[PDB]
Amino acid sequence: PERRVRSTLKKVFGFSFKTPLQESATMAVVKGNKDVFVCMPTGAGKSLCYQLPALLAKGITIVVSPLIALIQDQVDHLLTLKVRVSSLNSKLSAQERKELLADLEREKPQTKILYITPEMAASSSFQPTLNSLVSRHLLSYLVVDEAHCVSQWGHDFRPDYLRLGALRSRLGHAPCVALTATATPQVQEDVFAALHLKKPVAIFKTPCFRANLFYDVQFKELISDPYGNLKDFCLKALGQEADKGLSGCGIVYCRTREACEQLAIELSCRGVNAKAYHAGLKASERTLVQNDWMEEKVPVIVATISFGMGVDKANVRFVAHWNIAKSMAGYYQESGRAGRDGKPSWCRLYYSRNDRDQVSFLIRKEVAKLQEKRGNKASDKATIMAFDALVTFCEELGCRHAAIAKYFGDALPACAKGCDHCQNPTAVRRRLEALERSSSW
Amino acid sequence: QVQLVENGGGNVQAGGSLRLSCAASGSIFSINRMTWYRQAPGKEREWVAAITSGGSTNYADSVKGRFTISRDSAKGTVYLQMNSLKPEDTAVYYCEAYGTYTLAPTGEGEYDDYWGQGTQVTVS
Ligand SMILES: [Zn+2]
Repeated sequence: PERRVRSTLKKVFGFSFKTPLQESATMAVVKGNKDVFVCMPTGAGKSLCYQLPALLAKGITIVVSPLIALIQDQVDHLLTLKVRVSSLNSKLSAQERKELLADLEREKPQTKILYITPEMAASSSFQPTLNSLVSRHLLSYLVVDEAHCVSQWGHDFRPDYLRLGALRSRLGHAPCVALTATATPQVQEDVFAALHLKKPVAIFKTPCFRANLFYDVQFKELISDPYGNLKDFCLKALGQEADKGLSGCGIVYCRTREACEQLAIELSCRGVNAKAYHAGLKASERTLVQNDWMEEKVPVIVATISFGMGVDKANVRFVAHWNIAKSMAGYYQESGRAGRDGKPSWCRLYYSRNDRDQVSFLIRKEVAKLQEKRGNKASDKATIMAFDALVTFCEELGCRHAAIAKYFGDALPACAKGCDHCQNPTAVRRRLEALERSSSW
Repeated sequence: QVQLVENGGGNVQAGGSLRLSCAASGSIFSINRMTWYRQAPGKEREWVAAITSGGSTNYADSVKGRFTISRDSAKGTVYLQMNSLKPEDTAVYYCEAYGTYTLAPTGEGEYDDYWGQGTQVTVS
């Protein structure tokens, strides 16, 4: 029952689950009645969802993955837990290889979990093994990690993955589990179709929505004192405990370096200490400023794309975007650095049609430079498509969280006075209608 | 689970009209293809008309321009307007919810095809 999962969880891996979803996903794999899809975040609970069932399975669990780094790092950890896990890769000595292939062909093999590349899984040099495994009914699950690699609307398309559809079909008896971290509903629809996944596909997608975060859009065209507006915003978000004075830290994002330097200074002078972060600075300078912000010598940082959340923070109570980001995902990713501690936080986008256009041009320029180097890809469509969705995020009226959830493919979220539009629908209508007056400035 | 239920069926005279709706219960996010099928007793199921996610509509050549299907996106309900009926059109009418992506905010959801109960429709 549930009983089995608890014991195998503690006895081996030494744990309860990180998410009640992670639990219910794993459980549904284990019952093995249905193919299953998992789109969780970079939180490696995805791994556990297929691994734990595999050990309960009284049969062999194949596990496709696209490159070796990914495999090795996991199979090592699986070994550390005293688990009969095996890799079959083209970076393997002839003798190692032939020893495993032999293992698989045995009545009652050593191997419980086989990590294969799509290359090996395709190669005729493995097919008979495959068939004989099937024939002895010794295959208990087929797993497809980084499933997004099957979709051209994905960020990491690998033709090899396309072959996997046929494979699933061949391995009829066995359920299939697909997993990824980042899947637009287009990707997920590609997955279900490309990997010929049997209905009913059971789905375990972690929603992108987060209660404690408050999204809003402002229009730089409808603001007399921009710098002042930012001060007020930073101030309201910080100093949530006024007897202490200033509590928490926050981020300001720019496209350009001059913007960053200039904006740090303007904020600092208005009484809100901020330091700049851009690739323009020397490496030493950057690593110092990061510490200052991390130790809360400086409550605010003003940064370009080069942040990369190398070391992210719990008490980030505001992320303000001075220019629109390249993608809805890029804004979600960036803004998502806010409120990791679960305490109320503020995410603000400062939209401009002037900005929209300059970035649209820069996207077009850096796409044309790849088309002449390479050619016409369905990914070039996606680059612009990804950006159009975020222009639409700004320019349309509606729950800011539900606009996000549409793009990522989540249920309509429980906002609860959790964004500008949900809080005051009339002031948003005003601000939009206002952008039409000031359309010609 | 998911429920697909039809209504709007009944008895009419030749050259009459009816409007049919199949109501989709459950945490629906999308339905790849909602399809209208009719079952004359003692004969083969007939494909009638169908609407894709994003409102693209196609109809059988036997019911072209007489029948017309629509989605009240807000309602989450699809309608088959049947005007200029004939005794041929006398059948049971039901829907196929092909590629029915359901999902709650817990992350827990499914993807399956559902078939409706179906409403009796007689044309004198
Ligand atoms: Zn909202």
